[PDB]
Amino acid sequence: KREHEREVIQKAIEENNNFIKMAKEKLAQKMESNKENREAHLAAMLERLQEKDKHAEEVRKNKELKE
Amino acid sequence: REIVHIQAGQCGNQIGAKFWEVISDEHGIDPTGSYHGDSDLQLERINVYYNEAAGNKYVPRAILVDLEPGTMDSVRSGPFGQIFRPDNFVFGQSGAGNNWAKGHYTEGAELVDSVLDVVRKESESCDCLQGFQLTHSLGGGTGSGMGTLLISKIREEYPDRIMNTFSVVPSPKVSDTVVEPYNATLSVHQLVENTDETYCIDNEALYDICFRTLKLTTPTYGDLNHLVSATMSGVTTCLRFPGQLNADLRKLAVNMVPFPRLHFFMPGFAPLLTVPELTQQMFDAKNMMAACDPRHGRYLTVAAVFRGRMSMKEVDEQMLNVQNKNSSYFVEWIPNNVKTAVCDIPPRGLKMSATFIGNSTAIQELFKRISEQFTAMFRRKAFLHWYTGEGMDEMEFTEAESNMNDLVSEYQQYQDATAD
Amino acid sequence: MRECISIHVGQAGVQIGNACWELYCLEHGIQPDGQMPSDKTIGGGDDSFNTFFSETGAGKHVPRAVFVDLEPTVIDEVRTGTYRQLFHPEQLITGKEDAANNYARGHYTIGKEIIDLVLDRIRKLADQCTGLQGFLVFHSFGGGTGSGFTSLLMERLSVDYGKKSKLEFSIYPAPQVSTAVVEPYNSILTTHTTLEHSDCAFMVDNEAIYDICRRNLDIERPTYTNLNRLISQIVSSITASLRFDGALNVDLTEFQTNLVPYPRIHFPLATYAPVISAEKAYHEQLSVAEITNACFEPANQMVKCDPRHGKYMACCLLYRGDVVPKDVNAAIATIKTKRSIQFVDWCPTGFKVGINYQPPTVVPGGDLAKVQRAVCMLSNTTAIAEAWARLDHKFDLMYAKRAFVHWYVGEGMEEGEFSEAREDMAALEKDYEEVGVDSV
Ligand SMILES: Nc1nc2c(ncn2[C@@H]2O[C@H](COP(=O)(O)OP(=O)(O)OP(=O)(O)O)[C@@H](O)[C@H]2O)c(=O)[nH]1
Ligand SMILES: Nc1nc2c(ncn2[C@@H]2O[C@H](COP(=O)(O)OP(=O)(O)OP(=O)(O)O)[C@@H](O)[C@H]2O)c(=O)[nH]1
Ligand SMILES: Nc1nc(NCc2ccc3c(c2)OCO3)cc(-c2cccc3[nH]ccc23)n1
Ligand SMILES: [Ca+2]
Ligand SMILES: [Mg+2]
Ligand SMILES: [Mg+2]
Repeated sequence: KREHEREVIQKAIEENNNFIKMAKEKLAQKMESNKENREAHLAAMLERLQEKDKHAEEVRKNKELKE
Repeated sequence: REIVHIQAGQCGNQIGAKFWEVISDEHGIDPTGSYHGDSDLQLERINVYYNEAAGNKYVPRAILVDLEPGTMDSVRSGPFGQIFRPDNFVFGQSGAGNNWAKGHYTEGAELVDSVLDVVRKESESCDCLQGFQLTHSLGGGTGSGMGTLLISKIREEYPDRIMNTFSVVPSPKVSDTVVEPYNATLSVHQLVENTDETYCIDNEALYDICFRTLKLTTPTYGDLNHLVSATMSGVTTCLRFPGQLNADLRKLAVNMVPFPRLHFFMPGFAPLLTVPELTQQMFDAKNMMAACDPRHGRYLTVAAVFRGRMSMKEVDEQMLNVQNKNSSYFVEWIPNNVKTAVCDIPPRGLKMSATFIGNSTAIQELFKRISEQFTAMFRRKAFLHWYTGEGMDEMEFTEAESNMNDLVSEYQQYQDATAD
Repeated sequence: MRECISIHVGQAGVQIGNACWELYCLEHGIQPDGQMPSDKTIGGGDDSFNTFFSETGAGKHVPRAVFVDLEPTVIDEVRTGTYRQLFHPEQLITGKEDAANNYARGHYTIGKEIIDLVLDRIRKLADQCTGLQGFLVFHSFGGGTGSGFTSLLMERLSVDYGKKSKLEFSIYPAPQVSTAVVEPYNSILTTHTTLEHSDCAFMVDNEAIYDICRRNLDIERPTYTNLNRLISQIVSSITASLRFDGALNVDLTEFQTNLVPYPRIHFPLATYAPVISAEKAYHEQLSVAEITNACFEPANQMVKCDPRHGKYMACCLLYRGDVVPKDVNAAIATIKTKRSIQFVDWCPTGFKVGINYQPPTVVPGGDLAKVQRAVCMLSNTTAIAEAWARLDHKFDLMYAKRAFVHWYVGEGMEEGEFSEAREDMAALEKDYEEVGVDSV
């Protein structure tokens, strides 16, 4: 009976720690994935605007080499 | 918190000045910038649009831009012309001659950097900038082309701030300048991609209001701008006076824009009383500032703003009544899509008024009209040399036309969608 | 000991917090400067009110509370208002820019910038406790901060304080005072993410409170102030067993044992009586029987649903004031002989009863009458699942078109989070169906 009592209290400790562990790892995975997605959204927007500035330069370089 | 205001070109500067006159009057700010009002409600959110200078002077947070000098003179001599910061005037000499390519690619590109320097100095000292509003027309050369250039450059430096425009759409009834549909299509092509919110202010509708309803036989620019200034005052009321509501431009945008491209709004105003009469009139086609029948489409979202002292119970009951009796005009798959604000402070010269903001698929009628005029010229390549001489390809015209046709098709798609 | 820490999140949470702490001060005789002349143990003690208030050597009685918002204007009103001296400045925490009604900004983009400071201030409060019992968390479902930041905070609290109990008071959206189209999205996202981190949650439907204020207090157009004063009366009924002593008093934790048969089934229905105006309370003394009867009238519920078309799993009665057991027993006998009260077959039908003798209080200038006796019923009924159904349907209508979803994706969320949350709600509705079937 005494050994069973020790197994019960150890199982309770183990389950509390496992719940803490799994919530910590789930949170960390989410908070990384969200950062990566947002930065990729902003990088695509900036890249589209820089491609626009490049096209405006080719236009002015077209008008100069017309004359 | 802080909003930065920009006005570009002749039209943009005239309506900008009227806007600043009307709201300066509402806040009790005189042309010298001193407060002489009668009520603490006037200053509590004053910083949204005004800076504080030494001596408790209030200076508009406003930047004034044109390629044509002299509009600066007319503003400076206007009644409130001394109120503006002198260093905030940025004007060239050349003009743009109603040529979008001059505004966007050549003359305007040279000046844009000096415009951005003033923008940056104003922005750096904001406690917490919410974003930007621009006033311009789409039918000229400076406001359309250089304004959309400014929009693109601002987005590069403040990609996480809100960008809002009040954009005046051309009509043959007010200007006979023949190249206007080209300039409007080219600007709209930019706007679909780079703004969060665009109020379509249509010179067609303003003319028809001045002629038929107000009985003005020969409407001047002053009469059109009186309507525009009353509308713009109405739509900034909820940010400007203390009052039940705790919002910023982003939360408003989040409430009004269900799809990123469909962000072109139809404004209205009433009267041109009782709460039922105001409510009936604000939903009438004849009170809209865009020449569109809302009964030819469906509402994605609506905001209604009432001004004056009245019963809130009665306002609630009437808004529910209009929704119940006009249910077919509201899409069934966005529940609770009609929002209401009440401000106790009436506009000057009225006891009661209503301002309307609609996101309706009937706006396609506006885009169709412009599109027709565009095609009429593009099929004969008329006047195209004005633009190719600045370095532009035909291909850019083809793409702009195609994008506006796509916008139309998308509005039709969401008009036809159902729930089952 | 047995202390409790209160956390008030976003506008609705903060303003409800204001109403609750004002009422607690009136119930215990604490002045706005924090002095309590009746308390003769200076600088400490283990009186029942010390579960909610600590004491300084200078005789000030200080709420065990944190207020959090991502913009400053609501909490600035607390900093300048009547009760500004009650709170230490480190308890009032604000950022500069709000979540704009967007769950994603409150959980990630803006929320990530302030979470560590909030947790450290909470740690400061926890270190002053000699036997901390757990947390009380006040927030809306519909706002960006009340939904997303609360989710984030609950996850971090489970990490830092393990299985330590956490209770919610949750404001469920209604169109009559709602301000955003996207409130159904936020409601499902937060409910999914918090479900494993909360032991018990009391939902308050704004439509039910609005109706009750109009019908019973004759207020034509109720404000937030009216609603929050009534809510605070219900909160006070629930926490009164923690804050006062007495021989017929029954601990709330002991009710939680009875209210929660499975971890996911943890959402009680609250009903409060009497809500009556001064003009009507005059010459009309309400008996134990009248108020106990009113607890089974659906018009008095905090959430719109029909318990007559579900089954009970628990039923608790919390009385306060001039109330003796004999009258309780006679009233219960009558109600059992007269009403549609059907239990599941795996659960006993006895009602659990508590009595606290300290009488109810009202705020000066209020619309509620002072009464000699009041009652709050807490029932675990399957009918509450109707509120989930209403919210899920609105979610489906918009999500089929992806309306407004781009606002969330632009802050870094994925569509997979939308569909995972919606599936978890579907399984919850199924659980509530399964618990009401008979055994075999
Ligand atoms: N409603 C209204 N429309 C105006 C006003 N002023 C000009 N417009 C319209 O603006 C269009 C022409 O654009 P402008 O503003 O004159 O062009 P711009 O920005 O000044 O550019 P440039 O004149 O080429 O240097 C015409 O269709 C006019 O009808 C005004 O005060 N009110
Ligand atoms: N009962 C009650 N509900 C409120 C109160 N204030 C706001 N609400 C409700 O809460 C919802 C809006 O959420 P808020 O608390 O205002 O938003 P928030 O947490 O500040 O989030 P953001 O402002 O978007 O950052 C709406 O359904 C309102 O009806 C209040 O004082 N009492
Ligand atoms: N989208 C949107 N809506 C507006 N008013 C309607 C509304 C009122 C109360 C609401 C609501 C919407 O949503 C919930 O509560 C104004 C604006 C605006 C645009 C440009 C410049 C501006 N300066 C101040 C305002 C503003 N933009
Ligand atoms: Ca003491
Ligand atoms: Mg000009
Ligand atoms: Mg808020």
